[PDB]
Amino acid sequence: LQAVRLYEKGVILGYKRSQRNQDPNFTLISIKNVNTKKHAQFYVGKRVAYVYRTTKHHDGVKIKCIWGKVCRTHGNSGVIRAKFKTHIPPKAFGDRVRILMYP
Amino acid sequence: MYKKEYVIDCKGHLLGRLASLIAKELLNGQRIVAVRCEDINISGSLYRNKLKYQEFLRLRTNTNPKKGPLHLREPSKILWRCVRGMLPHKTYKGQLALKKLKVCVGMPYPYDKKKKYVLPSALRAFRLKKHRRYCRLGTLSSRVGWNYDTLVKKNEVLRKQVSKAYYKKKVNNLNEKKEIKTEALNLINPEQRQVLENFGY
Amino acid sequence: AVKKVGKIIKKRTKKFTRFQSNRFMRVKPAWRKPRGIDCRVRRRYKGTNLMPSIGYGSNKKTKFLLPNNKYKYVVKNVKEMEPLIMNHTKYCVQIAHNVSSKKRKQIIERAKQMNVSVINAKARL
Amino acid sequence: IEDMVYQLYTCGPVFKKVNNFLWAFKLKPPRKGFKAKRHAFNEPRPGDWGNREAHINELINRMI
Amino acid sequence: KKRLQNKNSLTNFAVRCRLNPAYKLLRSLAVLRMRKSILEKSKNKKEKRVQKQIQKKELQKINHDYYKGVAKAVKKKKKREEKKAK
Amino acid sequence: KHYNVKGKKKVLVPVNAKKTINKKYFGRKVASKKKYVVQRKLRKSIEVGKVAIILTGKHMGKRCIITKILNSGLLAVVGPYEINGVPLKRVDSRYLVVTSTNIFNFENIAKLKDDFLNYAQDIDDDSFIKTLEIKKKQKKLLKFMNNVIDKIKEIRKEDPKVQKLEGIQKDIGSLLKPEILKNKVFAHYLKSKFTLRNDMVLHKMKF
RNA sequence: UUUUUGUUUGCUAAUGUAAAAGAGAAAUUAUAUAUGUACCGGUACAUAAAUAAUCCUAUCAC
RNA sequence: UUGGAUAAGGUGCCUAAAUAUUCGCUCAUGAGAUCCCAUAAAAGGUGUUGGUUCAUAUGAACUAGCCCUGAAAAUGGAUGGCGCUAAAGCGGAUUACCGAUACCAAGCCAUAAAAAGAAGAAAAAAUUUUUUUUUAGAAUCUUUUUAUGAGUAGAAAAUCGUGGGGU
RNA sequence: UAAAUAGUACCUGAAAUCGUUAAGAUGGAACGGAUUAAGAGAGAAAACAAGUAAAGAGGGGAAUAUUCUCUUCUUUAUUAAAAGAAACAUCAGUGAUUAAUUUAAUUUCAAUAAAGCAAUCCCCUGAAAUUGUUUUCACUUUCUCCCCGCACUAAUGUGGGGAAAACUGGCUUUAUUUCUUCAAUUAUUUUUUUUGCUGAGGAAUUUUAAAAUUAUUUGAAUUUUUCUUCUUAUAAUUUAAGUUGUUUCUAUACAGUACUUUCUUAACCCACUCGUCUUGAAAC
Repeated sequence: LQAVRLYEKGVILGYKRSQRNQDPNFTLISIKNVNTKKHAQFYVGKRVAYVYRTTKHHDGVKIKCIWGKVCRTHGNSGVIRAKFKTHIPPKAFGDRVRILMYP
Repeated sequence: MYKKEYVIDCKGHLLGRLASLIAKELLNGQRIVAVRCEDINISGSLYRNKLKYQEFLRLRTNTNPKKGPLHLREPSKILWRCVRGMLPHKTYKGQLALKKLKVCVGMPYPYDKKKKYVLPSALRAFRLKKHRRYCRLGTLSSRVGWNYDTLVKKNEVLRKQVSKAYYKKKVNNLNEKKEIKTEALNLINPEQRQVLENFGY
Repeated sequence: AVKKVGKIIKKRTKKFTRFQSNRFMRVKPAWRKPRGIDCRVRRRYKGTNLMPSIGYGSNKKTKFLLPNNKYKYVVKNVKEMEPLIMNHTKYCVQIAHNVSSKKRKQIIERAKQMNVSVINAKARL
Repeated sequence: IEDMVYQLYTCGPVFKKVNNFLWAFKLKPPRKGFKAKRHAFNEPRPGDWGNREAHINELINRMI
Repeated sequence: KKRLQNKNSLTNFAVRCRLNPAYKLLRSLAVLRMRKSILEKSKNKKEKRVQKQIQKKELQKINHDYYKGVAKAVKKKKKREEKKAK
Repeated sequence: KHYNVKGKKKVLVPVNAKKTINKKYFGRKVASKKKYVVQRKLRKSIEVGKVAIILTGKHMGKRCIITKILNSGLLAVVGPYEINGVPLKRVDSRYLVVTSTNIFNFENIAKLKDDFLNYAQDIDDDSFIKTLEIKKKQKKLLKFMNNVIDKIKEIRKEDPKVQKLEGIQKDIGSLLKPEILKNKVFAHYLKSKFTLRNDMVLHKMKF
């Protein structure tokens, strides 16, 4: 009906990480229908929006977005690394991101 | 992973593989509901797994067994404990992941009327060579002290009868819809019919 | 984490605190190098109270200037503000704490007609 | 630099001087990794150390 | 002198020709050799292949001799083993 | 004007140099030492008649028709207002998914492509840039809400350079209206908004 | 219980989300086979066997 | 510090990365599972899998892989845990991947060393005339360059403060 | 009384410790490091607007108790500009990705359509007669025929024993390689798709010169030309000689729900009690 989406859904997994060590400059993101490195390479360079709600208004709006970008793939199973303007908080692990169709 | 909730028919799955897949899904944030936990399979003979559970039962804090490892005998709880062992349950995020999981024996009222999914990388039929021994979780639980196996079985046969009635009605409705569609396919304009025929509709 | 405001890089904020000053009242937070023997912080164990080191030093092209890209100069009367007559673009002024209200007003007006910015311009008024 | 290249490749009259004039190369880690630095290249198991003969070229290319 | 960006001496054409005064000539020659028309090669492939029949025969002969030598070693070792069986 | 090191022909265009820095010792100077820059080099699948999908504006998901390459890299686009409500809009190419269908590949529409090009050869970026004076007037009203919205609309309408845009919009839309309408399925295609269903995987589907 | 507006002396108007973007999908079972139908577990006939690699659902405003 | 790529080691979950690919072996009514390392032997097996040498597809005798017996301890318990048998075990092989404060490129701080040094207008904005910035020269200093940076005991330098005294 | 929160324990009045109010957290410690997020406090000195015209208050300097000039505030309208950020683009440095590619070497193959050769035979391969050489049979497909079991099979067939040519397979001659093949490895070269991160510096006598490129120009050379090379001169450019441009937003504000910052709370990962003697301390 209304509110076209034209973006691919993704989920914020943890940070770029080893066992017992974190690199919260990158975020691991899982994209909806991608399960392979070759397919994940497709959405490289696309902008990513972490859109989330907030208890009280900040510009007359209850919603704000953390902007980032897909930088490269991660592993073999279509997980990507995203670099955001600011490190997304670990409270957002498991939340939804938009892999936008632009650029 | 991207659904509001995934209902998994645990019949015929291997316990450890099912638990691993469920644990990863819960940590990634997917709510899953595991039904028919009494039909989970474990590789290895029933006697061997019974010995394993006896070793587990012999385990308790000798100063106060109330504090000890709570053993739990319902197969749904056995699956829940396995998933928890595959999980970082002592952190806040791990606890959230653990509490995103619901386990049932049989198929209760909401979940008997929703689509049940299956994990191919955890069916016994795909993961065990036929000439090797396995056990049924409900049977192990009954030998260990659950004594609700037969009740779940009869509830399941009643549910299967209800489901068969539903399936007959659904098949008849599908045939009726197919006939209506095939009649209507000659009433649309030939360009639309041609497009549908070309793309397989 | 580094913060950048234009050309100004502050390689670190949240200044270093003395080890165990959080959980001992007699230990003030002012940094002291832990001399110690099995001292954790001195040995640089992971996840505790890192020590300052010269590597954190800020770029010397922008080392001492304020968020207004100007070096602070503290003045006590109107006669200490003469050098700024030909440094007004790279120095900002700050009136010393123990300066009375008349000298404060005089300093503010002289700085304004020298168009030298004042940091604590609204104090004692 | 082409004179440098010639003298290095063909161990010509001026090799010691060119080689000494040249700062020691600082190579990157190999793109696909090593096999096992512990074991010889000539061991039947995967290994890396020892004389690689012409096989040094692909390793250098991955390390460059 | 102030340190500037170190240009890629391989892909930055101006600095590559600065370093190697012969490189632009060599590269133009290679490109011009590349630009030859496919008709000549298509029409001369058989001419350029049929010259090597004698080399192929000699090659077959040397590999045949090597295989025969290996087989004769096989036979000699088998004969010796049969000798020492009794 | 161009340069073709390694056989490339990058094509140069002039650049103004407005950023100013301070010199090391005495003066100030313009930082940019270059007078020419290599130009956009747009995507290959971008043609004049192609139908594209807008991704970002208030017309996200809307389908439009490419009109002109605007000498700055951005391209003018018209989702012909008479059929779609998408105005003559200058859109960045990389906020736009260009499909594989060209409007001028239809038999009835290919005839008037030359008329289309004649109409379109007078669009320019300055006519798209907001004029300083009308911007001032529009911000004046900020010192109820429906009234100020309507006044802003009216000021934009009275912009002396939006009027020429409205005129060329109107004539190009009148030029393309009948032939587009007579392709019944294609007219609905242009009028319908592109959305991403959960059965379409965009790393596998074609633009 | 339904509609409109809102949650921009210690208080007496008042907001929170671990996860909306089509969060779409109820048969059962076997895995060296199953499922439906019709007769008396058996017989016969159909169906299914990359099965979600599917289907269903979206824009035609006034 | 920002990127990149790796080492050791890993890629079923805990836990980032393979329920990867390819070929064998193993069923354990106390299987097994990363050097140091967290014990196991003599002696056995008509368990199974390959080899060897004698016997007119038979019978033997050997051999060595995995498995089994030999194999008993005190709070309840530990391949790290869950668990795993079309392995997530054992022996290989092929790839991809993940993975350091190490490596690479770049920035900045300091240390060491080095190259060098004891006077003139640049731009911009207004309107030919104005306006705005700057227009440098401290030798333990100024500009630029390269490499380098653990540290107890111990040593030194440069800095930061306190009482009081001259100026 | 200037002041009593200077009231005789009387100047100031710290910390430990306790009270009131408010805000928050709260599943067998608490605190912490690192990174953000949400709240709550503060804040404009960079975090927009210099000037211009008017009227109101003032202050100074020069000009012989009067003219010009400078300036600061209050208000109005009256216009710039700049700065930060974002997006896109360009260039450069450094990576990731996906398509290729010239010329050679290495027993490559494999097809097309007309002939021919051999038949347990052929490219092969095998078993047999102070080095070579020579020889024998034994090696294939059948959706062929015959016999026996004659339905016996895993089988829409089959087991055992024989005959057959020659489809299949192998070899030779000719023409072809876009019907089809042209591989793999290595040496030697040339490109290309989509993309991440970074932008030090600011050159008053080297950001020059050279190099490259473009447009004319002189001659030559040669791989013989729409990127062929070498210089002759001029003019420009940048691929040289470390990031620039455009458009928006902040915003036509004076401090807010924005931005900066402190604090308080969470959350992911990490984190044993310091001092000390000691080889070795979180130490029962």
